[PDB]
Amino acid sequence: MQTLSERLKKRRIALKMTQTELATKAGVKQQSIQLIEAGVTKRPRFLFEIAMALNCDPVWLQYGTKRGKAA
Repeated sequence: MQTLSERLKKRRIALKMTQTELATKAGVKQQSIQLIEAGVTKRPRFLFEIAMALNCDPVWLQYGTKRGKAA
């Protein structure tokens, strides 16, 4: 899926979670996250917040790739 909208959406499906739920946990509004999912907000400020809230990686929900913690 790769892109901001697609990859974020995928995980929200995989977790049986709704945007308001994600927004609340992430400390933001639903409309804020919809802007990513709708394909408008290609760089969110609250990106980190969404990531941990949705139990995934910033760079992944963004571009399709997960931070190589393992060197």
